[PDB]
Amino acid sequence: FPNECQLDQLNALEPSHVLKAEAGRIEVWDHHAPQLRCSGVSFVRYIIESKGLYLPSFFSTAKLSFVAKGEGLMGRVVPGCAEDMHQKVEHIRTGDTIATHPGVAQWFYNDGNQPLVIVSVLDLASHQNQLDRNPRPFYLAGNNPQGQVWIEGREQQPQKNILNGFTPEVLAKAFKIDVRTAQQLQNQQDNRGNIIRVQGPFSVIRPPLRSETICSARCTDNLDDPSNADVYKPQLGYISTLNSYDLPILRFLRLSALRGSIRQNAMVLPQWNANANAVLYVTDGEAHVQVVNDNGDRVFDGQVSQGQLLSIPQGFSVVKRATSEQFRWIEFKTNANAQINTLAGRTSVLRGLPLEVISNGYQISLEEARRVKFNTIETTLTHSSGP
Amino acid sequence: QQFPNECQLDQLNALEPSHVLKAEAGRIEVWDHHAPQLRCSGVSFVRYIIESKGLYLPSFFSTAKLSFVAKGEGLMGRVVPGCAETRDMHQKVEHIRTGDTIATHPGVAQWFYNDGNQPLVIVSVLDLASHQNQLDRNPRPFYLAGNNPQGQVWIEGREQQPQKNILNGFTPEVLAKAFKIDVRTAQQLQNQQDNRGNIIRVQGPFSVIRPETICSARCTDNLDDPSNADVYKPQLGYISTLNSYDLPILRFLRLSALRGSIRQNAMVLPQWNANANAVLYVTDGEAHVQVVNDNGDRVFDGQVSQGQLLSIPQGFSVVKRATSEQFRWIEFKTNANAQINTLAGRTSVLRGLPLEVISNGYQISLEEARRVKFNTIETTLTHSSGP
Amino acid sequence: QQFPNECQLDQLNALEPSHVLKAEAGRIEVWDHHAPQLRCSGVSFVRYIIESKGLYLPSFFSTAKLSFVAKGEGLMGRVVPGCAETFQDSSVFQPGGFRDMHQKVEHIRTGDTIATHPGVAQWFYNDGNQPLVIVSVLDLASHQNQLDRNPRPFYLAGNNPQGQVWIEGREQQPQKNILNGFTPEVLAKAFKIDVRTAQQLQNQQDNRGNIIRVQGPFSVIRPPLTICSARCTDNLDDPSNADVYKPQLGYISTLNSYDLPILRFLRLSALRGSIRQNAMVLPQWNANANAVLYVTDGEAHVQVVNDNGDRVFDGQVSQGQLLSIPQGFSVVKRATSEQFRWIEFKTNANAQINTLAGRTSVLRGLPLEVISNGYQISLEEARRVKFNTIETTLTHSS
Repeated sequence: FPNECQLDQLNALEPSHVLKAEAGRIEVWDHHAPQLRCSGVSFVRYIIESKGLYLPSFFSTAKLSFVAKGEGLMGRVVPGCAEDMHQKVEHIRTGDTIATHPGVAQWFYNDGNQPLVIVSVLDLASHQNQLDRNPRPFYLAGNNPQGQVWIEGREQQPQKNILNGFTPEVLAKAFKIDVRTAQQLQNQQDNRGNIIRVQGPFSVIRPPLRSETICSARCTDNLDDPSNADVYKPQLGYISTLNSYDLPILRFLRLSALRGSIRQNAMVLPQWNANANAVLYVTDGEAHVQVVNDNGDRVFDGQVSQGQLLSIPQGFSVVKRATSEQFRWIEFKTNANAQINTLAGRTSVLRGLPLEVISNGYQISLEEARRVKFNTIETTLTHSSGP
Repeated sequence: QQFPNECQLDQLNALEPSHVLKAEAGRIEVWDHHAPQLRCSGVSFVRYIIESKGLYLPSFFSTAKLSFVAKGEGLMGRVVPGCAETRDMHQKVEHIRTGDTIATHPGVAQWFYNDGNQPLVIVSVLDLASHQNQLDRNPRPFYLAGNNPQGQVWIEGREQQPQKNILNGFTPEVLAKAFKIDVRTAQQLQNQQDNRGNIIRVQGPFSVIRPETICSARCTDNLDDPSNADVYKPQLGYISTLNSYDLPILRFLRLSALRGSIRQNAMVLPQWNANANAVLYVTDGEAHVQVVNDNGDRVFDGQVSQGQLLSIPQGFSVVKRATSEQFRWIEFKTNANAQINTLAGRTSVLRGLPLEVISNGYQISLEEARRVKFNTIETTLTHSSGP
Repeated sequence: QQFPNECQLDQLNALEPSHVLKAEAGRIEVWDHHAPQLRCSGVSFVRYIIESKGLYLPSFFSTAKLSFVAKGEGLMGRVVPGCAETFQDSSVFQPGGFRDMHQKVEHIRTGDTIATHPGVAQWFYNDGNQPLVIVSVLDLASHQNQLDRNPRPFYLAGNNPQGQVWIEGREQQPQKNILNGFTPEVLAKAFKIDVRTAQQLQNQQDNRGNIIRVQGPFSVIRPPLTICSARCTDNLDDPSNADVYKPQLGYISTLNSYDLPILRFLRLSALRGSIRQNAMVLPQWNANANAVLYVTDGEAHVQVVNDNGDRVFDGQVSQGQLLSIPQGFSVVKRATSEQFRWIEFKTNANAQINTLAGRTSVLRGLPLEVISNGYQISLEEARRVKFNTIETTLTHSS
């Protein structure tokens, strides 16, 4: 700072701190990484084991979640909505994107054996974050004996739940419970973490085997659904987006999402986000990508493989070529309506330039300019063979 | 302790003003916005004391302003950019009385006059961190007439210079050429070494009342009416609120307010704002309050009394409890429609939790889980006592 | 001073460029945004000075851009993400013959005011006789800049061997176009062209800079016969579209968002004015915007007063100089040369000016007894201060 975005290297990142819990593990990326600090965001991935519950929490930041693996239940709770009688539970499965306003509590539960992987971007720079430039979870139940290790200056003390901060008597008089039941909720010394294992069953919602001024608004949608893809060249792959126009609640989150499933040796044409920072998380497979900054320098050139995260701040241009049989990723963008501009193909900035600018710009023939401008016939996905 | 970890607060205190500007007919008492706790919120706070017949001379600010008449009565006038000009004719001049909450856009001149016999106390927040403030993380009052000898003692770079009105700024000649007046008269507009300050005694007659696209819609509203409040249990007290729905102009100011009046032992159930930083000011009486971290630490716990400010960042939880005969406060929130979330009661976040989440979460019985979820039937206010 | 007291300013100065990028056929003169005075306003400023036959090559920015053409005439090309191809180009001698499809190439003349979304690429050409001078504000503070407190050109073609000299720790590394950053091979696979040709695209070592001499037939328009097709250009030298037009004194014209709806997204606003010697623009401030003032013609004497009541500028300001005026600072300006002409760029889609003197004065809206008890003057003297000036914004003096 105040040059946070003068980036000379990008590296494909993995988590920095790992909260080990009883039934899975929260894994958090270091938002102090220059590249994340440039993005404005942190990243975290829940890994949830069988019979595991991610206990209710809420954040100071808009959140956008993508369930990368397995399936389960997610539970939302807001102010004023119509709340055994609880607010609505939901079946979540792989490909589902999930939007949360700041201050909204959410829990997740895994029923199966396949681990439930949920992957999330916390938007730190948004005005909606009226605190701080760290990810700040507020736990309603779990105790976190490791403490806030993702936030420096913590000095190695535990992070108890919200209820622990109150005296047990004021709790008692508030909930109308016994002072000893009050203390129970404080989960003092509780070793489990925030992903706890459920004893007995979880008759939360019955899966029927039968089959703003928007509190009714829907906050889930599936991205793996090619019916709704922005592009579908079945031989190459599909890319799918999530706009304000698909979930109105996003206009306010200022957040967006893209899903991509491509096949070995398919190339995503070189592009840049006109109005958003990206953060790209690989779901399945590996691709070879190059990234170019404002100085025309190559800030990244390498494989990006599953579980990894690459930051693509506004204006940086990327080019991706699948290496593995198939490659499936998800990009999170800091704009409720992210715009892409391609540098190649039939909708490229170059394509919209007059030939004569192209020849004089590159000091090349008029015919060569004609080639570079018209040859690549595809819009966003093309073939390619090599390394 | 400071940016960009501005909000890793580990203690709060009841805050009093740190600087008193002394004027002829009253004072202007201003809180320290360098205080970690107030910097975290992005607001400053200032209190006027206008003695009888005193006039707060016209200032405008760089920042949204949300004022509250804590006690007294008097007149007050705005001067919006060239509106309805209704032998003297001048813009609207309204009366104001305790309870009144006044909105001011950046750039709008405001003045106050105590036409009554008891002291006029206006108490008001400045939204520093808002994007409407295109200056500085600083209260920056621009004075139309008031000369102030103590100078900007609330900004760090001052160096003890005196702070003169705007007119003082131009050469008296140009001031003459512009208002089309005698240079003599011009110089007199500059109030050099007028020591009165900004709150002056008026002389003789004060017979004023005589003759985005909103020079019309309302900018004032009274919160001391228990019949237009949100919850009014006469047993306990009332809490009334000023939303953008109430005063549609707040949509722009990004500021809401909340007014509380509760009697002894009345308790305001543990709550947090999902989407607003708050500044609580005690107008009458004394309450005992607790506040909780995202670490689940008690960062406050103690008495907060008349004339004090307690800063409550977004996501911190707060239980209030009247200690005096009657306790009356005013909450200022950085959101044109703040959203409270309750940790206990019929609106609680725990209400909208499936019981098996509550039970497993805190490791308590199902009997215990059904109480913790249901016993408290009240929404916001409640008696300080349990089973 | 410095953040978060970036606006404790005690002295402002008429400013000029602080670095120059000299190109084959023109130069980019860029202002210093690290100047305390410019840092407060949260913007940078730049002037393209384009020679004849001179092409300024396609660049896109990470922030909003509001351009003004101060001197000259020429062509401009915008290119948005995924739009149809408007214009068409005759092919001179046709074999295999094809013409050219491409975005709309507009003509620009002095007074045109252009708007650019972050991510939009633009190039300028001087078909004209004299030098073409475009002047531009870049909105650094705006939420739309996802990057940094610096202006960041992204160059599609031009090489800049001087590098990013306007940013701090660049250490004299050259600045290549975007294409240079990809291996020639991937570029070839992407453009389905020969790897030897992909090398050429990277303009490695090209020392022309970003404004080049166009050799030959720049025949770019042959015969002319939710908002993707909104209006983004407009001419402020057109007095039929002015807020105030006193033809003895001069005019002030304005680009609110009520004129260019796309501005409500850019969070930017403009104000062009022409006044004649000794005309005065009554003391005003901006209620909700930071201003940046550029003189395009002549001289005027201005005073700027801050919130401490001090005079932070009091002097001459002439052609090519820029004066920063933060929200709340109050400004008076008297024309001094035969006629004074200037362009203000405000940091609000719709800017509210508040006058201290005249028919809309802030004082005009005060009760007499506040004016009289305030400055301690005569009730008669108050009647005067409040009413004597009947003009709103413009007036004559000496």
